Amino acid sequence: DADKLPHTKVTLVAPPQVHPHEQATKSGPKVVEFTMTIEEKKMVIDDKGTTLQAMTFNGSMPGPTLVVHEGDYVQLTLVNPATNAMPHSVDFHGATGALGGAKLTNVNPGEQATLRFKADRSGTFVYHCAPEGMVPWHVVSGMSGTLMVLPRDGLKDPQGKPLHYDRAYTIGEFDLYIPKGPDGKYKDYATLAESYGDTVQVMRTLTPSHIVFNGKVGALTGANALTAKVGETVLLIHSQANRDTRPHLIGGFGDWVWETGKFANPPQRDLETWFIRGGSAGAALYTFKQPGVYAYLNHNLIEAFELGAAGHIKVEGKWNDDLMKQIKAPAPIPR
Amino acid sequence: DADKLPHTKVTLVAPPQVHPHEQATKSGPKVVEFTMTIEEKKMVIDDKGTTLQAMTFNGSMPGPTLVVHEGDYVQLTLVNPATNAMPHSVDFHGATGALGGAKLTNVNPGEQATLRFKADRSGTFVYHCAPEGMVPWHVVSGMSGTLMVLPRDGLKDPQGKPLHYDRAYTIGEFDLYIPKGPDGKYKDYATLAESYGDTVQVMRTLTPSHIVFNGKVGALTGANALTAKVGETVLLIHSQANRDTRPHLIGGFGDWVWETGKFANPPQRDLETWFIRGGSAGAALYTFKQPGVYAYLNHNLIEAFELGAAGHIKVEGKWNDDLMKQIKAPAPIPR
Amino acid sequence: DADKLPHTKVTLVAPPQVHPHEQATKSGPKVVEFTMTIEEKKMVIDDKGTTLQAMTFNGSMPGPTLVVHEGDYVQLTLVNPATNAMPHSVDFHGATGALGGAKLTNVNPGEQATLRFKADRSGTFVYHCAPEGMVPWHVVSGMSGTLMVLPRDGLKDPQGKPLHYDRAYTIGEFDLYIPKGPDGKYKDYATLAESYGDTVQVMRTLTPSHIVFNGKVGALTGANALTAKVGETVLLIHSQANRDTRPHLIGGFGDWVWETGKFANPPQRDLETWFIRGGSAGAALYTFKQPGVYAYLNHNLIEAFELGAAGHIKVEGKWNDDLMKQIKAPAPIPR
Ligand SMILES: [Cu+2]
Ligand SMILES: [Cu+2]
Ligand SMILES: [Cu+2]
Ligand SMILES: [Zn+2]
Ligand SMILES: [Zn+2]
Ligand SMILES: [Zn+2]
Ligand SMILES: [Zn+2]
Ligand SMILES: [Zn+2]
Ligand SMILES: [Zn+2]
Ligand SMILES: [Zn+2]
Ligand SMILES: [Zn+2]
Ligand SMILES: [Zn+2]
Repeated sequence: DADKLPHTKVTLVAPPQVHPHEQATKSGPKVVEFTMTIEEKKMVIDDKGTTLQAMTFNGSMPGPTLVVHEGDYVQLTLVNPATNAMPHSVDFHGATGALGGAKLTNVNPGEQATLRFKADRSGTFVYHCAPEGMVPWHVVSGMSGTLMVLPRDGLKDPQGKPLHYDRAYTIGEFDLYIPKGPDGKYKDYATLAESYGDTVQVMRTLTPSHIVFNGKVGALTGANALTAKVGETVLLIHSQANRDTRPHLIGGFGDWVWETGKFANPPQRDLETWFIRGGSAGAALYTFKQPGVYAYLNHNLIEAFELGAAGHIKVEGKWNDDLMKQIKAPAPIPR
Repeated sequence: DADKLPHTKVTLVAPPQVHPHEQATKSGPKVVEFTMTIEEKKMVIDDKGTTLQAMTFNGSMPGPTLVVHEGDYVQLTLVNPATNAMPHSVDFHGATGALGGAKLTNVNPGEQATLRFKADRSGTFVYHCAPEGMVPWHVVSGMSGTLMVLPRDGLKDPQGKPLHYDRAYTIGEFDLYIPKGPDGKYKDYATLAESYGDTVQVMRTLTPSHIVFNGKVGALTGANALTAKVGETVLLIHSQANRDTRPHLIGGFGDWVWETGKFANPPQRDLETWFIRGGSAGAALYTFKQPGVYAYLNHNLIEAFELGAAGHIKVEGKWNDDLMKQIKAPAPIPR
Repeated sequence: DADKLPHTKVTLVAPPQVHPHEQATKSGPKVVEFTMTIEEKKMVIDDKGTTLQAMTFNGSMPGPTLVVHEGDYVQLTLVNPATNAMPHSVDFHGATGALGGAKLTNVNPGEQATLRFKADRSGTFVYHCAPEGMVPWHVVSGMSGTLMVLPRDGLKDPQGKPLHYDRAYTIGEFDLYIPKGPDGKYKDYATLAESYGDTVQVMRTLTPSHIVFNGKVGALTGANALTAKVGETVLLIHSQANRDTRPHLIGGFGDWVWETGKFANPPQRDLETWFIRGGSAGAALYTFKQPGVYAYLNHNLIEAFELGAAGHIKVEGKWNDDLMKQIKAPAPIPR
């Protein structure tokens, strides 16, 4: 079947954007070809210069989001340049068999491999590195992203009515485990290998030092805030490959949410806060009705405000007093 | 639209009670007016005299539950008396825009403000303080409660059949972060400000010292147990503004549960244990069939029994041997 | 009603197997009689000889799975031999009243008791020990298992179509709290009582030392891997009596999942990772389509790989290249 289908090649884009794609499509199934190149690198993850000996797909945390339609085949070329130190692989939660592909994509530095799998189920699915004996370290060091498999006729509400988004953003949340020295300051390592032993000790405490969206505290704030306008519906894809999170839009809602991320199930409506299980990706739609700067955050507020799991969305448009009005501004208590 | 509606004024009551209200109603939309007054105070939170430098809406943890119907407007006057030290605000998860209202309700000591918003979605929603730069501290120190927005035609099961409750109770669960001194004993602070730095250090460990319902270990036990009778349906509203919890009724069930708390979604039935995401409120209905003293608790049993996240419900009525019978009482093993 | 029904006696089997039973049945309700005998024992829980002063139903962690049909009565004889040191009891989450039965099954060493209850709701339900004042310790030391109450007409999908399994396995996941000495090595205790105080201190940190399936690191690996074949549908019952978990089948899916474990609710389809709330049991069906050795694990990968929460399923059959194909094996990057 796959050998008789047309092929297409998709160029990936850096998070938090998602590569252009159709939602409902008249196209039949295709072999959709992607390539990713692993990059190990030291990254600065907070405002006080703390560094992570990181590992990435395509130079970014998260890796890029791959979008296909249900019934397509994903054909990924995974490249591990000779400038990297470690072996890598890929486990697609959207794929059937061979440990998600990991058994077939074991690439040492200087190697590449090509895997094909049928994307037979709709949803947002995590992909991550999974090299034998080193899985949690590679994942928490940054090697995860999302595969979104759209239903061929687009998204649907619980009664089967059409849903859509006008803009998509992808948020990868990363629980980091940065070791400290005897002085209480975070350790800086010269090489990736030297970070291993100390990092495993922090991991085993189950207590992250930092929890960041898209690779660093404040990654999605200031000039790098997400953007939208009143009337626009945004899709927020949220992946967490290792630890639970509870997304929330301050002053908004999840109008329609697939917290388990699987589009053949009916979504829930009107959520204040939703739940992404560690090892999954979920998806929320929201149509903005008020302008302003929103926060999109993990609603364990310590994780958000102290540890880093928060971003901003700057929304243009006209304020609606029907929805919310300041009746009396802060003023002295009448006596 | 809102400017042409009638106004009503509601008098709030202290948890765990909820102010009188209708479920299904023939009334049209109203502007429903509430007032809350912030009180900072030192509170004793356990049986060994540990104290929390607390911050409250209306003197209680949680704050009172506010009940309206879908399509009503909530009009809250938030008062911050000059006897308090800190600025405060309110973020309603049920409200659209301006960071849930927080941008419009920033009150220094000696000030008050009035906010109106349309309650356009049914469910139980958390409200909490959210002052710039101090959000997690205010929330974990006690500044949260629930807004319940009932569907105008009352609660419905998945097939659209009517559901009801005869009595409602509101439970706010609070993960507390009380610092210790070099002797291993909990610290007592003279003022709220002096507790800040040490508390933030405990918060960042993500490990609560205590987890309490309604402000203290044992708050909902003894003379202050919740009460019901065989045949009565109770609504248990459970809010957790910062951390996940897993409610459970020992010897009972969640007959119908909205764990994400949003009434336009179908509830689940027959739950043993349900899940309240940090930053949300959920709702369970149960119709008692046996008398006795039940426990209602967070089913991480360490959190419940060691840290404080448990209460009691004392139920009157007639024992049903069909449902459960002691066939043979404890007795020596036959030999 | 119960006094006029026929009785049946079921012989329990050791996890991960489940005793033979019917799914859809033409039988009417019965009194189904079971017996369990508590065994306290020291168990080796990891590969470096760490020991747990354990407490078990029937000598195993978890206890055996009990299977009945909705409307049956469960009649359990709980025996606490005089060779044990502690009092015990049983709390069935499937039972109504008397703290799940615990008030009626309080057995000192040398005693036994018989409890009957109506299994009026379908689902997988946790049962655990719950002795007054000692509940969390008994639970985390190993005293939990699953009662599965099948609908009398078998499992159903969201449209009411029949679902089935060909094989069932039961996985109990146990968060353990093993104390350490001043040398940093795990403590070995001569008796169960001597482990108590130190264990409670570890419990209160909320950080498990180990998290194991079925009593030990690697319990469900090697010769003790679960088994299946391509085309077979397996039911995976997963219980966690104290702490949340997030099951995942690497290279598979939860085809149909009741994550809250209650069969009268519609299942979700196509899950990558699902969520078992602490204090509950859930159920997933999967039909294997590829052969190979799968991992079934908690997808907090630190919990799985570092702490022990992972097992294997070895699947026989023919590889399907349509579903997944290695297009290009690992090879040097072309230059
Ligand atoms: Cu890797
Ligand atoms: Cu405040
Ligand atoms: Cu026991
Ligand atoms: Zn081809
Ligand atoms: Zn649109
Ligand atoms: Zn995975
Ligand atoms: Zn008016
Ligand atoms: Zn009633
Ligand atoms: Zn909030
Ligand atoms: Zn009989
Ligand atoms: Zn079959
Ligand atoms: Zn229980």
